[PDB]
Amino acid sequence: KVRSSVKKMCDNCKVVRRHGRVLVICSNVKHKQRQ
Amino acid sequence: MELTAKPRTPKQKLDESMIAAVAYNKENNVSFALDRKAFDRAFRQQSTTGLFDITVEGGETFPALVKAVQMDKRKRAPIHVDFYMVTYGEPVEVSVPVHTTGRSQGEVQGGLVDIVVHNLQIVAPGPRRIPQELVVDVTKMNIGDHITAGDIKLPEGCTLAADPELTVVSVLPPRLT
Amino acid sequence: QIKLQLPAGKATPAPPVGPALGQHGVNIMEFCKRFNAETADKAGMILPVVITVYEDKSFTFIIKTPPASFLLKKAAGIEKGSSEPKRKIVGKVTRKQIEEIAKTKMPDLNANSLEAAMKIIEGTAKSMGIEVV
Amino acid sequence: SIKPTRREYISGIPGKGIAQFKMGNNTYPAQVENVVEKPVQIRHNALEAARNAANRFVQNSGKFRIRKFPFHVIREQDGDGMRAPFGKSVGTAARSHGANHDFIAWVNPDPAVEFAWRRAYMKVTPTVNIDSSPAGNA
RNA sequence: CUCGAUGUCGGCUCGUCGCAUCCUGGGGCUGAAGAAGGUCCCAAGGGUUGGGCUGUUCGCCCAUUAAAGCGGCACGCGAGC
RNA sequence: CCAAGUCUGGGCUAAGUGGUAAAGGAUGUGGCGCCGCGAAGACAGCCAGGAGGUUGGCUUAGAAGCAGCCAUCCUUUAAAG
Repeated sequence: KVRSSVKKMCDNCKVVRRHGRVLVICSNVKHKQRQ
Repeated sequence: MELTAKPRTPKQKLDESMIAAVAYNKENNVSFALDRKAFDRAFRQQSTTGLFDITVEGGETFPALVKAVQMDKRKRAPIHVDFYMVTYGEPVEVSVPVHTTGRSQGEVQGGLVDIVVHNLQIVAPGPRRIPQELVVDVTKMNIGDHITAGDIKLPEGCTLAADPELTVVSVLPPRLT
Repeated sequence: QIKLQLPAGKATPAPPVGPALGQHGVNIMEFCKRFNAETADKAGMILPVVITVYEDKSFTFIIKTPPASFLLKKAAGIEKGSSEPKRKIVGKVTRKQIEEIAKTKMPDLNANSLEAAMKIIEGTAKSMGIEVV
Repeated sequence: SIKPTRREYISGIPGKGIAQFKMGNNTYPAQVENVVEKPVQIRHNALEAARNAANRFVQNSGKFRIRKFPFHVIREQDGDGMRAPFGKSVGTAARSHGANHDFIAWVNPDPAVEFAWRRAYMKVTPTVNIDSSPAGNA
């Protein structure tokens, strides 16, 4: 969502690279981190 | 510890791995030697807070080390130091630190704290005669109290290259007293 | 199969023990009057309990040395607490007294040795406001 | 570096309006602090503020000391339009000379205050440098 | 740049791009069950109404509607009114 | 395209950056120093008990780590939480 400025929720929410892209991931709809 | 050099070459020297640092002593000096790598380690210990020395040609294995210098530059990485020994029984200009502990008085009960514009202590005890680590803390802290020179409490070597009543270390309201 | 914190001499305060035990599988009244059969030997001072319920909807069980922090208060003389430990600290107590109190709690209290026992007293009396002064 | 008309004819002799220096607590060794590298008539206000919010998030022991302070100021729109511009003041600060000793998070072991200041940098404006002092930070 | 001169507001018509998309599809989000909303990412195809009172645009009001978009191009257009 | 080494040497790119931009992010990648250890046989796999006085103070109508303001100690033992 935040497109710009993502940084680790749940004590897990991972750091993944898709299309060089960095989009938050972690066992929660409440983390759908993306930029 | 070691550190060499002394010719006439600061720029390149003042560059790479070797940082300038004069061979200062009462009566004589000698081109800057040392190195930007030793300074590290040792310095890292506690420059003018303890003391050692290095073996350059076994020349003169003496103490006194630094009485000046600076990591100056913006970056915060020193360059161009001062070095002076003391094989004499005159050691004065002696500035060694002094530590407390945490004695609970204003803190672990009043949250209050205390400024220590002091910390150090440039004095002059028994030349080549000082405990690299001297501690003194009669305790006390809180409300509008303060302690400084005057009182203090000096052991052995009776110097005080300093004065009375002045930046000792008081207790102020980290929030309110 | 449930842990509780209830008063002695009492047994059936609608609010506290009505819901809980009542739903977790426990006949509030029976266990209640069963409690009264107990805490009737140490009334006035709170007493914790580990009431368990198997397969029928009944029973009860043990009564374990109450939570220090509070039992210590019953000795000195002070309802609640100042307002914050190590911040409002001003509840000075005494040794011996303390060493003679932990000698009475030893039970559910740490091991069976002075040092230990006494120590925990200095601990609890600390987190609340009871200073070992 | 355009600066003002004088220290007592245009606008010179103030308090600049702000929130003083020291906070946190002592500490003999532990060197915990902050400085910069950027040049900028440090935005007073922005300034004053910032630092403060710093205390807002911590509270007590961590040299919430801070070695800054504006003392001169700009000016602009007031009067005719754009031409012969008189001057109406507003917004003093101080030049953050391309880096230097900012404020200090100074104390034994209390990073619970390092993170703080940290929060203090985040804020600020001109980037900022996160750092330690003689020894580091313990 | 133009005063040996580029005719200026609104309207009319004829439109053409653009996307920060009003309607429209596709999505993930929700304190989303349904249904309907809110949040934000992808997409411009097509499309986005009659009146009123105001020189006006703008705007308020009336009845609709899925919707009744923001803005370009001399705030398009006088050798076309 | 247009004249002139698809020269040789040794690094770095895997985005067409080159072919305009800042604050602000992230085990991208390549080169440098630190703390702990692998036969008290080490981090991420797997077997198991996931310790007791801890169930302290404001607020309690509920802090009793898993509302939040202050504590931050003791332990009988495989250690601590």
